[PDB]
Amino acid sequence: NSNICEVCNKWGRLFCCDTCPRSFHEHCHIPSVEANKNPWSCIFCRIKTIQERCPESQSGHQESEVLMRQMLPEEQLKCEFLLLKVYCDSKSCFFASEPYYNREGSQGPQKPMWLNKVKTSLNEQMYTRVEGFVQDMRLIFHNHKEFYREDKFTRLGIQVQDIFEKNFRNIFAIQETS
Ligand SMILES: [Zn+2]
Ligand SMILES: [Zn+2]
Ligand SMILES: [Zn+2]
Repeated sequence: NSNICEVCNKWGRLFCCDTCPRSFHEHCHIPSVEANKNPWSCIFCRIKTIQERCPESQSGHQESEVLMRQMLPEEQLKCEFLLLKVYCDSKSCFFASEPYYNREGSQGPQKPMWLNKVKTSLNEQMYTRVEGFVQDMRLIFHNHKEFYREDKFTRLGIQVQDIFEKNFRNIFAIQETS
C-alpha cells in the first residue's frame, strides 16, 4: 500500500485498502473509514465495482436526467466520491471551512456554502436527489466568483469548479459534447 493518504498526500495514521494500494486518513476518506470490516474496500474500489457490475452505466447520459435521480445507495456513493475528488485537489483548502465576507466594495452571498457543510449534509442524508448535492457544490464556486469580482483570487473558484465539473462528467458518465 501507499505510505501517504490518497486525498491530502500526507503520512499519519493511515487505513489501507484491501483491494487496491491506496491509503487514507480516517476523515479524509468519504464516508469516514468504517470501524471494523476486514477486508475493507475504499470508495475508488466500490465505484469501480458499480461500473463492472453494470457496464452500460458508462454509456452517455443527459445531465438533466442525472440531476433528477433520487439519492439511492449508488447515487449517494457517487456524490461522496465526487466530493472526495474535489478534496483531492490542494486548492480545496480555500473552500473547505465556513467563509466570512468583509471586503471593501463587496457584499457577502445570500447563501454561504462550503465543502465541510456539503460533507455533513451527505453524511446526514439531507439530499433527496443528485440535484441537491450538485446545486450546493456549484454554489460554492459561484459565491466565490461573485464576491471576489475582479481580484485575481477569483481564479481559485474557476480552478476548483473545473475539477468538480470534470469529475462530475466522469463519475456520472455524462454524454460527451463540443
Ligand atoms: Zn489525508
Ligand atoms: Zn481501493
Ligand atoms: Zn447490467
